[PDB]
Amino acid sequence: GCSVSKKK
Amino acid sequence: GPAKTMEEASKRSYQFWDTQPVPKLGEVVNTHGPVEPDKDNIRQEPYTLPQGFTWDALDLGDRGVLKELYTLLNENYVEDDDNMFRFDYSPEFLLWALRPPGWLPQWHCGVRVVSSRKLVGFISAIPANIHIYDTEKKMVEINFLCVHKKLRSKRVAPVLIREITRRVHLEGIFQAVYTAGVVLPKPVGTCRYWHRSLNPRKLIEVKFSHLSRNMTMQRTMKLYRLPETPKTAGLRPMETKDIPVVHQLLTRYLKQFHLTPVMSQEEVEHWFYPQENIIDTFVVENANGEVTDFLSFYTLPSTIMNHPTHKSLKAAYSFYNVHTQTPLLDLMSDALVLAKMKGFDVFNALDLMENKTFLEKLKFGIGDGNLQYYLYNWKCPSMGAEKVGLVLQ
Ligand SMILES: CC(C)(COP(=O)(O)OP(=O)(O)OC[C@H]1O[C@@H](n2cnc3c(N)ncnc32)[C@H](O)[C@@H]1OP(=O)(O)O)[C@@H](O)C(=O)NCCC(=O)NCCS
Ligand SMILES: *C(=O)CCCCCCCCCCCCC
Repeated sequence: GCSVSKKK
Repeated sequence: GPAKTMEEASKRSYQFWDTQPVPKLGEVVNTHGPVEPDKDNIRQEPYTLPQGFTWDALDLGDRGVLKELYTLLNENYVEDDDNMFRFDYSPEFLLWALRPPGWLPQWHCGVRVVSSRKLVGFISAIPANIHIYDTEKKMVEINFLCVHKKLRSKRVAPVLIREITRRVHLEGIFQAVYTAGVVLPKPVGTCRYWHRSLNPRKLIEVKFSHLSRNMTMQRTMKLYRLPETPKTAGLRPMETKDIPVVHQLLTRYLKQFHLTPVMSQEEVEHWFYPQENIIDTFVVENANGEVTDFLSFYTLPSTIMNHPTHKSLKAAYSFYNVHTQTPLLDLMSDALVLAKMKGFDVFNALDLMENKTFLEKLKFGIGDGNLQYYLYNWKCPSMGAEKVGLVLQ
């Protein structure tokens, strides 16, 4: 599966 | 529990993955080839599920079944590390991702509650020809592994993985490629997501990003402002007549990387021909009428969990971008403008292929989410992100 990233 | 970092992962014992034909996290790999030989007799019976649950292959051509899968993923699929955003793949996107050329119904592997028929688990495989260093192999790509929140920590994911493995083995395929946000034995490459703000006000309000202490909202909005129209001469949406040249451009462009797909012309049509709210591809047709470049990005929103006002984050994801006459920086600048025009809040890209050459210059900020790349039953040396040339949805 893909992964959910947000801004560091 | 799962491990997000190599630090955490060194402390784990992997009761399931130790049983699988993948290298151990500690070892370095100095060879190239299968972990174990191909099997000449395959288990004919499905693996046993816990009591009260049954296998069911999902016909995604039935709109109601597709909507059940939509709902399972919408409520139970991947979240960010802070449980603030969850993927919201659309039904039409799922059809795109799950019925490419060569798709098989038995590789859409669902789990239902026996009494209620509720869909509580899923995993999928699609066929792909994969080039890894000096070898080209028919593999599958595994995607959408999902266990309902209530069914978790009951060892259902290992059963889903073993069952899809069995169903792929029955078709004579013994290698797979897949990604994960967590560290497992054993990544062939590690990528990092980066994010280019397009609607910074919303991104800050929903806490996808934050104001960097010494910047104001007004400064942040001016920082990320974009032109109204793209600048590259001859940029236009991909059309049917462009399928051969997009295939040619992509094939030649990918030779420089070490992990890449090998697409037929029919796969190129599937993965790149524009579909509104799923996949956008724009080509550069020059003054001689030749297509020399193309950019592409797919549409994948996230649910904004537990938020009273903003419910969805509209995200565009960089797909494959091929440059031969237009500089990659200019190409990606135009992708940003197009995504802004289409109403996206953020434009996401990994640090793979040549993306590092433009990420900082185009004002992307690093993310908190890794994307690990894995091969099943294939031993090879790991590679840096710049040599990964494969993007999975
Ligand atoms: C990831 C998910 C499917 C795991 O289901 P689960 O209820 O936690 O199943 P269990 O933890 O009891 O099974 C444990 C095995 O599954 C492995 N596993 C956990 N997450 C995995 C993942 N994303 N991919 C492959 N294997 C995974 C575990 O590493 C463990 O193997 P190990 O003993 O060698 O470490 C489930 O948490 C889920 O649906 N999460 C949201 C969607 C998601 O993250 N999908 C996969 C993205 S890669
Ligand atoms: C994202 O959802 C990926 C989850 C991957 C789970 C592990 C898959 C391991 C490979 C199984 C198929 C092997 C076929 C030879």
